[PDB]
Amino acid sequence: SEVRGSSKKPWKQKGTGRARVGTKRNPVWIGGGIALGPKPRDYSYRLPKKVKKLAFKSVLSLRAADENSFKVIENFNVESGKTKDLALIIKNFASFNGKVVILLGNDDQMIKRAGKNIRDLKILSFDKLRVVDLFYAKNLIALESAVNKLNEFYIK
Amino acid sequence: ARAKNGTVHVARRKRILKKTKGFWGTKKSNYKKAKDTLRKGMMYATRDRKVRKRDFRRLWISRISAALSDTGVTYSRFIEGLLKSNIKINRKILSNLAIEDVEAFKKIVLEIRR
Amino acid sequence: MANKMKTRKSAKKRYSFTVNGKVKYKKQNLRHILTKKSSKRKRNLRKSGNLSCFEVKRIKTLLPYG
RNA sequence: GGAGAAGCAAACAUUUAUUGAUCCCAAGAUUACCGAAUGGAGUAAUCCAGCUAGCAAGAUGCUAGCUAUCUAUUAUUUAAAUAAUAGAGGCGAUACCAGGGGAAGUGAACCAUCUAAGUACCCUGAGGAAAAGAAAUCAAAGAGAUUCCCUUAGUAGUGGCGA
RNA sequence: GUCUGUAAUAAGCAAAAAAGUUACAAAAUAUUUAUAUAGAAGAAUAAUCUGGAAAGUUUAACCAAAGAAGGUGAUAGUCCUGUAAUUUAAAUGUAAAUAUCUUUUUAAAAUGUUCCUGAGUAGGACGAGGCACGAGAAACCUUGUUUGAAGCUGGGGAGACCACUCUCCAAGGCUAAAUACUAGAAAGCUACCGAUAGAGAAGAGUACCGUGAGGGAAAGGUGAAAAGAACCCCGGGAGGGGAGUGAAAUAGAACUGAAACCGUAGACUUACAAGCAGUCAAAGCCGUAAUUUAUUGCGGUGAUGGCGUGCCUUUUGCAUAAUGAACCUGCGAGUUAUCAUGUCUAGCAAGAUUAAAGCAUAGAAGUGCUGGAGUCGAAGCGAAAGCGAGUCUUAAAAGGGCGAUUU
RNA sequence: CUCUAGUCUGUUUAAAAAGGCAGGGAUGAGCUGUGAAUAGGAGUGAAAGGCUAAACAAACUCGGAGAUAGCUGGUUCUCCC
RNA sequence: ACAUUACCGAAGCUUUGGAUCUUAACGAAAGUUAAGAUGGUAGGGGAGCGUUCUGUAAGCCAGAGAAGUUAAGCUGGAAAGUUUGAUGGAGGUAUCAGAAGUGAGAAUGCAGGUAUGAGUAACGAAAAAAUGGGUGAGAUUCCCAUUCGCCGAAAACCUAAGGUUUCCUGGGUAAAGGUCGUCUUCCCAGGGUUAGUCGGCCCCUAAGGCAAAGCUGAAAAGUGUAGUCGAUGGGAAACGGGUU
RNA sequence: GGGACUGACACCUGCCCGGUGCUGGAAGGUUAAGAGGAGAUGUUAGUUUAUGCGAAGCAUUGAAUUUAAGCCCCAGUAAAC
RNA sequence: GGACGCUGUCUCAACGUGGAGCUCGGUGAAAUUGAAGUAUCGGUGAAGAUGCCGAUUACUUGUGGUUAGACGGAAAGACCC
RNA sequence: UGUAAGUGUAAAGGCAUAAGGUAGCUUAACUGUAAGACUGACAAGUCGAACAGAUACGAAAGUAGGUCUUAGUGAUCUGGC
Repeated sequence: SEVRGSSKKPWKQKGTGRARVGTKRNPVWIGGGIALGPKPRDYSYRLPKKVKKLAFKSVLSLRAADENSFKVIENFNVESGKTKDLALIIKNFASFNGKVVILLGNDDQMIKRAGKNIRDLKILSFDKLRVVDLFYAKNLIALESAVNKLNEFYIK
Repeated sequence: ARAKNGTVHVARRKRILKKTKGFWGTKKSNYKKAKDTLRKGMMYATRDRKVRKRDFRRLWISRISAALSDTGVTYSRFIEGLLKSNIKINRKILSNLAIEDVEAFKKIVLEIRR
Repeated sequence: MANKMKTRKSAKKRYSFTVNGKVKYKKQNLRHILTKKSSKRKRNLRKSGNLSCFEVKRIKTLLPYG
């Protein structure tokens, strides 16, 4: 019904010697419509908050189980906002040549906009975590501010 | 999300054509005729795998019967004496024996006639 | 909400559900000519009954919410 | 803005550009004829003119500027008649909105009530939104205009109590 | 305050506030590094190896508020265009704020008297329509045909109607935002398409068809750069054979070039034969490898023997002389959104869970909190009142129906 | 000049209704050129259910429309119970 | 026909392996053994192969040759899978998880290409051709000459309705011409249409259309007078010859 | 002027008005809306010791009476079916 | 319906003429088609067999003719339900 | 002789203790129920001891919830009393 064209029967029902047909844009015909094709749809849904919380606890435990890949660094900040300094800090810590996720205990805009450009880096605040990033992160670097805020964030 | 890549039908057809190499006429290249002939051929292959046993046993029996035509022992009586004297040799073995070494088979027959 | 399954009103007005599955209903033949019908027959027709277990699945389809 | 440019594409010649081009943005000028087309008409892009002015004006010459209709407002005995202004005409948006008119293929396993449905379509009006709107309202709660979402709820009711 | 001057109020002038978004209307300014329509600047790689060509391999760096994306002779954060964060406006458009200007108040509370407060209107009767409500006891609203009031000591509504009580004030006119929409202009995103796909159209409402309304296709790819084959030879040309260009000239007007289909060459077989053409046995010949070497294997052909009624639909039953396909290659059919119910998984638990929506963060149609309005359970029985682990039927637990105490 | 009885050819035709033999009318209810008028439940019809753009017991185009079918056809990889 | 002793004969049974499932036992489980049970349309249940896309993946494998096609060989119980040559000249892929426009042999299916009939029917009317010369790479078909034949109320001549460069000159043979072609109404370039008297325009009206006013209709509009258009008609004017 | 049937001309065109149409006729039988409100119902100021009754107002109603055409009915008509 | 005249309508066919047909050169379709190392008879079978059984017959391959069959081709039978 | 007769009504199964014939009294041609079953797709249909109320007959025990049994029937919606 949405392909351009007329809805006239291309030829008579009987007598022509051809296969019966109703409209030119028949899904069978070339250039016609498409039967049972894709239509716009809402893929989003919201999980129960308890399940989401339990998943967060589980992934954090799974990451912290390993001593080397999970590390904690004393609070710092990049007051200059440059990228050299932050990259130096990562390349001092991280070892597994891959995704690195930094956890923060606040919204430190200077660190965030200093790290927005590193190669394989993801900066996350404590209250805005993402399970996919945590789960696939091969190096996980947290501040002790983030540790404390996570403690009262998820103890409740 | 269109999922079209047609590297599948050519694969099926290539395997079928590989197996249908020596067939007559258009049955060796056309997809439809090759598939029809191959499918009936494989069913023939199964049936005939079971039939080969019957065919070969029949051949062995006929060969034994031929090798006994000389003496006066009809081979029903030959199998008779063979069992009765408790010689558990095989139809294939006896058939091959009558060709490779006739005198051993003849001795077996002399021994059966008892 | 675009497509909530509609109940079958003519069935709602006649069927009722018990707590664990059975369906309650009012018996027929006590609505009309009643002089000829025997008294014990009428007394039994008055009291309500339960349907056979063979209709319960279809009725549960007819009354999607009740 | 700075060195090429002569569209979408070069060819092959011939000029333009550091006296700042081409190109881009803004304003302005020109803007044939038709088309609501409106001086009259007509087979749309073409004939016929009137009045004023300029071409040696002139004999079916040429170039310009006015002369259509309707509504509202006044100069009138708003009518007849002009005059004076102001605003409309048509298109777009195979979208949205308001009003007027309003089906049937179908479902009810027929079918006429009913359904499809105030949907399709047609017509008249507008707008950036439209419509509605500051209670002679709701409804048994004490709330306080209209409109749009969430729920009440597939409930209350309604129906050849059939769909 | 009919005229003049006195006790007694109004028409104008000091003293303030609102306004083009309704609430009176019309503008002009400057003013705003506000914004829209051009722009400006914009970071930091060398060597080596293979190769026609490096961006790639390898060894070392450097930039990053810029590792968004394209192009560059193969895959570029540092080669180019750009990107991040900043920023250009004489002229014009649109926005605010400021005054100019405009309009308004030139006062307020204080007690009862007569007046006013929307008329062919409210309502009634008849025929219709809109309310989810199809005349049904049918309210309410709009209306065609008719009839027709009250005037605050009043009137409307409260799902026939009446009373009491409670709420509201019609028959006048205005009003932004939340809302709906994108033909389009700018900037972007994609578990969207990659030339039978995607808009009909990568070249198009064109070709073509119809008197007309209207209907409506097909056709993308040389190379990194034309460096488009100087010249010679056959030929009328076309085309080809050399020479040149190129990494490639079976890239030379076209990448990769499959199948259907058409050939050439070689191996074996075929003119005494009745073959859904295949399968099971099988000598001879040809190719090849072993065991010293003419016998075994793997291969290709195949004299001969046994067996064998294509396939798909539809039927009690099809080789059927029932249907369907000329062949090959592409395209071509249980999907999506919601509700009902069952199962599985995950979480919590007599509790489970938010919907719309809001804030924070960044621009990154995320995910984090906030949001308990509502929904389903926790008590059932009965038409219902009503009573409740009991209730309905009846005076009767007297016996039954449905329950249950065992979630 | 206008029409088509009879017959033959044609009949995957030269022609989506013609051609060869011929036949009827041919001063009239005649033939014909150029314009104009009557439109779908309507037109027109010396009347055949004829004609209205090669299709008419209700034209064509677009839209409702992906109308509805208890009817016919089709529905794509494998294995195990 | 009646007796004696046999044999052949199926995917039945026995024997020899191998696979899955159920039950039971052993075993810590894993698994190992004992028993039986595995034809199958409609239909129900379970387990997998393969395709595309996204995350894993700024990973890994590719200019030392990636995808794709093609040849040979090999493997798994099936879908199917991976090694090596040749071609190809630039992108693909392992594990896990997710999502479908996810698998075609048939619908008198759609689209493209190519067979078959078959080098077969036909090449469009029973008016008719022949020779010589010329041109040219090439002539039954083009040009010219001499004969013959056909139409001659035409198949001739001149104007309409229509077409729109098809007209003339020079050049050309991809294609189109039912053969050939130097030819053509085909293609390319240039040239060609001169009006006071012809036909229009214009002044007139017929058939008819439109239409201020008036009248009637939910709307759009319908009737309709004054007016204005509307030739196939009525209206000022030319003939002969020559020339490209 | 319109419609129906027959179809030059010649001789003729008979019988039936029950059925169904058409024309004319109202004495009755029957009959809608509109007038007409016998009576009945709901509400309650009051009365009734109170129910019951229940004035007025406001509503829901309805018969007897009146009434046209049509039909039945009374005739005619067949070159009306 | 009958008669006369006239005739290849016929007994009864023969010969000649023109265009096709046939051969060669040039151009070059069509419907149709699961394919095909596609014989006959008596049987059998979805009840009429090129494909099955038994038997018989038949060197391989073309061309010009002829339509008995391939329930031939063409039109989702118009008759019937 | 021994039910062949007669049992309102077809036929069948029953009927001597009669379910057949006669007479007296009488209204159980009842209200609420109903364990347990038969037959059954469902909807329905059928039998039923026994219990409370209140009767009829009988001295009483007891019988009677129409008819010797099996046909004489009609769902729902709507409306009336």
